[PDB]
Amino acid sequence: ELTQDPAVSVALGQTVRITCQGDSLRGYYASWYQQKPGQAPVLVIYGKNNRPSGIPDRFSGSSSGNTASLTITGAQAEDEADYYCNSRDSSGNHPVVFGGGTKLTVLGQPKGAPSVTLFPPSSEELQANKATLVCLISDFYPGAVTVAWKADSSPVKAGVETTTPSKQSNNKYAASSYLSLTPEQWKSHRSYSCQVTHEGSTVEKTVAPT
Amino acid sequence: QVQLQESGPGLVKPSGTLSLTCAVSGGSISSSNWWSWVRQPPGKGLEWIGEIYHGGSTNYNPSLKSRVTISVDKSKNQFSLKLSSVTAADTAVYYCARAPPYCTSASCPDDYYYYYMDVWGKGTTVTVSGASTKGPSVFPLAPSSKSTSGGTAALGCLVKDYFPEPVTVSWNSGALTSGVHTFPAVLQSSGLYSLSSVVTVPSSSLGTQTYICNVNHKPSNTKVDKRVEPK
Repeated sequence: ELTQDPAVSVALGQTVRITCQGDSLRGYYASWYQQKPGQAPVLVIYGKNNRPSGIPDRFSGSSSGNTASLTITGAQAEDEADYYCNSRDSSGNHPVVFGGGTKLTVLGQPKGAPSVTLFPPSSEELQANKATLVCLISDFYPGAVTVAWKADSSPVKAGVETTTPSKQSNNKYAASSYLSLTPEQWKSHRSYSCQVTHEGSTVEKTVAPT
Repeated sequence: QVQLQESGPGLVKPSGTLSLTCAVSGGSISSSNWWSWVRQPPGKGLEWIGEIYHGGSTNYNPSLKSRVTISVDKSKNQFSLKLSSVTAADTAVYYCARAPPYCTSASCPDDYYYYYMDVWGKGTTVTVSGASTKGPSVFPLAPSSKSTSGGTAALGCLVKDYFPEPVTVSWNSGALTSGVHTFPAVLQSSGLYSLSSVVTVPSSSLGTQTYICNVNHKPSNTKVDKRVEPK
């Protein structure tokens, strides 16, 4: 139908070509769409090789026969995204067909240590007879992390919930971990800790009832 | 300068009918444009649903043709989508979009009327589930000395126990966007979601400026404006 590579890498400042191949491209002027996590698609190329006003000149397109291509010259960090090609089929009433998508990884971006903020349960939640510790983790790269919790200096695994990392707008990653307690557990302890392990190093934050 | 905004029900029961609206602003539906629908199942690619012209003509994806109806309303300046007999496969983000007049067939005298979608809505999340909808409990994440690091401080809002997705959060009714970070939700063991939203601010502004998080959970028609104050 309309096939493209699901995963393609390119180093910063270098050039990458993303190809789309299918019989519906013959005689057709393809269009291309960029999508970042948590956002709607954005048209980057239409009519084979035309750019909308807001799109940087390093984006360009071409096609011959059954194959179309999107080229990013000197790729920047903000080009990291999913790219979809688009055509209408030559049969029937010509329905719209999307390629399966290409995820563009841009290599050579700076690593980063996680930024960890730990909130105690709020006075309002405790008075609602619940208690949640909120450990917010941001600005780490690459996006692989593990989180452990401590009660005083003892491990606690009951009541832990932890998201998978998600890509931030600066291409770094974010995650969160919640510790559920009872109000009597929170107010009687000495402290609670969130330990965030990332690329061999660990950041631990501690809060106490006061 | 067309802008598009989706509006739909959030949750739809199995075998029920999905109903969505797209409000058109900065432009008129009574113009040469193909008002269109596209969807995106969680973690997957994009799928064209159909398009409509203001006179009434439509074209649909042949795999949805038997279940989809697209309609236009010139007086309200909006178009709409109905998807019947919904199942779990129909859980997705639904975008409305705009395509200029096009001519892609080989019988076209002109070949420069390319087909593309230049204007997109923000999307609306539809979930197909027999479970019931539940609105969120919102709690403040107050700033203090143990959330201040130098000239920077963190404060936020906890949004607990809601279903289905999504919840969107803004700050001061949109008058604060620098430093705002809404984290992706966690799917708890109970089947409910929770997320947090945090804003980093200069620590000299603590107590001298008002911070209010605006939590919206459209699937349960619930909004909560929560005042966040220092400990």
